[PDB]
Amino acid sequence: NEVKSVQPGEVCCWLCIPCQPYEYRLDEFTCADCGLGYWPNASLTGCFELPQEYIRWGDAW
Amino acid sequence: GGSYSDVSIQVANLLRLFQIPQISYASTSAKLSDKSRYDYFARTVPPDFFQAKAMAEILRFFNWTYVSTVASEGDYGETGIEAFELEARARNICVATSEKVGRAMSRAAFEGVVRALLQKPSARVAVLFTRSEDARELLAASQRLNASFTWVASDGWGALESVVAGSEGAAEGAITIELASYPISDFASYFQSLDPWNNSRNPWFREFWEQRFRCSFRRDCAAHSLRAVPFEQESKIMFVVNAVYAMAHALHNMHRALCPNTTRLCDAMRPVNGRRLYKDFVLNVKFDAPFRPADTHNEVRFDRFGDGIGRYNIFTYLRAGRYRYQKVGYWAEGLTLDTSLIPWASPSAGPLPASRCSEPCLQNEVKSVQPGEVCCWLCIPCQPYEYRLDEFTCADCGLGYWPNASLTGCFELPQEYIRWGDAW
Ligand SMILES: *[C@@H]1O[C@H](CO)[C@@H](O)[C@H](O)[C@H]1NC(C)=O
Ligand SMILES: N[C@@H](CCC(=O)O)C(=O)O
Repeated sequence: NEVKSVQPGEVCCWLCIPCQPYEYRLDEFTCADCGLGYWPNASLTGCFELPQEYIRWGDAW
Repeated sequence: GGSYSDVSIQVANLLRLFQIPQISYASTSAKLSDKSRYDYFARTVPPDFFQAKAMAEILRFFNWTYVSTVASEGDYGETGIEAFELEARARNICVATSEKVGRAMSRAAFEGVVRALLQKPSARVAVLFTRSEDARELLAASQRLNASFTWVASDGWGALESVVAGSEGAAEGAITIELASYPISDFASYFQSLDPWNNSRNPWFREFWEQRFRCSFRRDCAAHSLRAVPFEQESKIMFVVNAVYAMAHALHNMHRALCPNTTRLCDAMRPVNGRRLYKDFVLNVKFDAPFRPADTHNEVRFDRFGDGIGRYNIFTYLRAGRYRYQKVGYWAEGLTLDTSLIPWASPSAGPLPASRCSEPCLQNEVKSVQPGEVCCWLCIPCQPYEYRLDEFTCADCGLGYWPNASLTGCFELPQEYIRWGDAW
């Protein structure tokens, strides 16, 4: 879930930066956000549509 | 003898076996100062230990902290670049890339060296510590590929017109270093009177005449003369004369010590020994430098390592529409230079050329460097409720507090209530 931002002057060394919960990691160095109503896949490379929620009969309310 | 440091070192290794003294006039490598190995060598020029200081201080003056270096393979270039890298670290200057030039390099190799410099576009300043031919070829390669750098060169480039012939566009604006010297006036009238018909003792003069005036003795060579064309004296004429006079004075003092009653050679001096002349007489000479201008006080002498004194002049290359070299300052235990003479350093020309790894951080951001990185950094923004305490610290403003516009202080938030005028 983290992305790499390389420090200039040292290829080996890098900075790990965590991504927001709703963003997904498209490439090694950057992560993009899924669209509204979509949530990042467990791979953090895609988007799975969010289920539509409503009140149900079996709820305690 | 000895103009290139490599030649001087190779010759010195052989001469120490037979105890023959040697005085150089243009070799400035630092390796020759080790008297455990070269125990019969002296020179009238300073070592390259001070040229690195002068170059590094020139870079510091202009705030150029990311730089690339190019060196020539051999003793001179390698030792000079090592000294410069040591001196540069001391001043928080970092080297983006390092290149080397071999003894046999083709044009494609020079173009590859030029392309390798362009990989790091942040470092726009190239530091050359190289021989003259390598500098000429590198300038030609840069002209071919339409590349632009700011050159800082050592005395190998010096102030030769041959290096920048036909590559004026690429060489414009460069800064070079030369040994401090003056021109002697008898040599000008001596040289300008020479012609191949009377200067028969020099076997190499006719070839030079043909190359210079573009003629062939086999005829049309007698129309030309060296007086009609202008004469530009080379920089290190003074040092050759000084070396010859130093050797003459050493022999004169030795003769005065060993043959007191005669002016002709005596039997004691017949093989002129050789360990004695260097250990006693060569290193103890002191006299007025000949043919010097009357105001000056230059003297000829050697220190414990048989070296000279370190003073340098600094030049820039500019366009007047002819091109010319212009002196802008000097270095003798400290840099002095006039920025009015440099064109790109003048006001109304524009911003100064820049060479740095990282642009400064913003007002609200903080620098983050891996431990021990003095040149490069990363900007990390502070939290909205935190104020920049110093470079690497974002300090929490406090509860009920907001950071100041300066982001270096805190002010209390106004309270809220249900005012008499609300819709509620
Ligand atoms: C170099 O930077 C220092 C500090 O900002 C500044 O005082 C000086 O004027 C600068 N020199 C040049 C020539 O840019
Ligand atoms: N000092 C240079 C020689 C350059 C010159 O001849 O002026 C060297 O050690 O190679």
